[PDB]
Amino acid sequence: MFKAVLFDLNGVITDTAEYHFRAWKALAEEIGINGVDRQFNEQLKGVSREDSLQKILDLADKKVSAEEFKELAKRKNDNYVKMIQDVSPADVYPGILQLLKDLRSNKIKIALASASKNGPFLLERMNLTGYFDAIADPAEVAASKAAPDIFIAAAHAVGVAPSESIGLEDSQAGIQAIKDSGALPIGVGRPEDLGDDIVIVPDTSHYTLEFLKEVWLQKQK
Ligand SMILES: O=P(O)(O)OC[C@H]1O[C@](O)(COP(=O)(O)O)[C@@H](O)[C@@H]1O
Ligand SMILES: [Mg+2]
Ligand SMILES: [Mg+2]
Ligand SMILES: [Mg+2]
Repeated sequence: MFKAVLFDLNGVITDTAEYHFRAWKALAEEIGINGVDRQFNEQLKGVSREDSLQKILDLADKKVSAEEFKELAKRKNDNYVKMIQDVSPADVYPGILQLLKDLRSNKIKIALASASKNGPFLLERMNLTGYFDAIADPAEVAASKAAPDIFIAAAHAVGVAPSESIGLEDSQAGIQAIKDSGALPIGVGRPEDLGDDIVIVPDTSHYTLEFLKEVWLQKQK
């Protein structure tokens, strides 16, 4: 039996992609960069804050100092944070609160393995903090594309190996990260996106304890 579930945040617990998009678009427009549209935001799925900014600058072949780069990232984050101030418990994705309750009821550890430094704030806004035995801090581990480090950190923060854990993710890069950690991925979304040889559910209403248990047993030799 798995000992922990490692939760992604965006696309699993809730999704703030619309606010990330609007904050990036506002930053781009402020510096005279056109072309940050909704489809462009698709290109940022599984992409870090810094790598996202770099893609936007690349749109306009815009060159900046390392220091200016840091300031631009901070600017976007400030705007993003303003926008997520209105997140509430009503923004919790379907099935997620019940899953957290069922995991807690069965003494299965719950860890956050979000790439976002805004994870703790978002859990507080959703009244979910106390369900989480640990929050892995993305500032303290690798943020490169598909890096397993956040999932490894999340498992370790609740006293388990990734091999004893399930990881939930909405992005191709995050699924890859989970695989590389040694945890068992269960993706939410479309296979065309998430990849092959994993269990994929179409929406979070399918993330039930019963289903996670069935999948675990299917994937054990
Ligand atoms: O891994 P999650 O919870 O889906 O969060 C993904 C988000 O994390 C980031 O990589 C970093 O988020 P922050 O800018 O809030 O620190 C975003 O670019 C991305 O949209
Ligand atoms: Mg996500
Ligand atoms: Mg993630
Ligand atoms: Mg269904």
